[PDB]
Amino acid sequence: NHNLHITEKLEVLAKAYSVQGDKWRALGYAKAINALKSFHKPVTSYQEACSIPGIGKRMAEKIIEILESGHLRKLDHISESVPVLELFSNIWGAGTKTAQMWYQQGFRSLEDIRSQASLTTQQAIGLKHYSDFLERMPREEATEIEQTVQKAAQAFNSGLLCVACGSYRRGKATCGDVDVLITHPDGRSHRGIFSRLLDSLRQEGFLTDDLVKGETKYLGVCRLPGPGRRHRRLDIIVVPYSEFACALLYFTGSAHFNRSMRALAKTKGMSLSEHALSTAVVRNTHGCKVGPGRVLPTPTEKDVFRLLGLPYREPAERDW
DNA sequence: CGGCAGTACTG
DNA sequence: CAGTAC
DNA sequence: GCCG
Ligand SMILES: Cc1cn([C@H]2C[C@H](O)[C@@H](COP(=O)(O)OP(=O)(O)OP(=O)(O)O)O2)c(=O)[nH]c1=O
Ligand SMILES: [Ca+2]
Ligand code: NA
Ligand code: NA
Ligand code: NA
Ligand code: NA
Ligand code: NA
Repeated sequence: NHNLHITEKLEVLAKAYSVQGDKWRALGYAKAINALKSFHKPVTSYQEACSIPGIGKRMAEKIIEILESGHLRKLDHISESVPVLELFSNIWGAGTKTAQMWYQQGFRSLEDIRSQASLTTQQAIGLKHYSDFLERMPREEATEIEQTVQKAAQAFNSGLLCVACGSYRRGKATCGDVDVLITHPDGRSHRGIFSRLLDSLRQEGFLTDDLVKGETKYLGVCRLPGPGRRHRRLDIIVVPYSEFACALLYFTGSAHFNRSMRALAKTKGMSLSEHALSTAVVRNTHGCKVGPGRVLPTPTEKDVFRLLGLPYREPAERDW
């Protein structure tokens, strides 16, 4: 990217808006930052600024102020609460509303939180792993965590397929957590083995805490055995085989890629989720689904793209 | 003006 | 439900 | 914040 001196300043404002709960404004900044991250050359004109998709007059004004001043004045009037709100919302299970409430209650540090705040069960796990959950692991370690889950699941049924998704499948060198998708061509055997799997991984000491436990979705905390190991976030989802392609696509991301793809499906009277790509979806004037539509067969990720009129993108090309 | 992805846990 | 999360 |  040849616009670092601009995007670096925009990232600051976008994070401020995010921690402060202004999610749609933050969203607009994010997209503009990506667009600026993509454009081939340094932006030099307000007209060249408005020329990019995701950059309006408001954002070009800011970009222009940067090129002529080397500075964005609004960065000087970011509230003093923002660093504290960021600190608090980096606790897993605390978001903007909880951080803002803690702030209004007078809390300013994690010592304040530890000693005086009311914490949910999730937020107490998040706090005790605060530093660890802010770390990314090398992908080599994501592979060891995936193999640990896979070998535990395959002990129950050899026919279980286990695939690490998210940034791991997109080829990144580091991973924020591990996303393991499980299915079975059986169409049936995926049922039941999920709860038994978690008990097996608990019994050996691999799983150290549970955050979310659904019937096909688990979010938790694991740590490989031996010295020099940190606690790592682990997500596991178990899906029927008929949903594998859409679950793989969802679980692989990126998040912004999924949202773009789902928005595109909406323009075409379709709807894409981790369960299925559906056609003939009826919506009202507020974009809210009013009728379900029909599931389209998607045996492979390529079918989803094809049915959406798009060229296939391999995982590494799905960061946005 | 008004949507901005679609879904799933928690309590 | 609101909040938080993937 | 942007865009239809
Ligand atoms: C956070 C998030 C994730 N997802 C999907 C796509 C993500 O790849 C997948 C796993 O969630 P993450 O683990 O948060 O995604 P990631 O692995 O891509 O993160 P990073 O690039 O920083 O390493 O869940 C959504 O569809 N929407 C979201 O808001
Ligand atoms: Ca991940
Ligand atoms: Na534009
Ligand atoms: Na958080
Ligand atoms: Na006090
Ligand atoms: Na994850
Ligand atoms: Na809750």
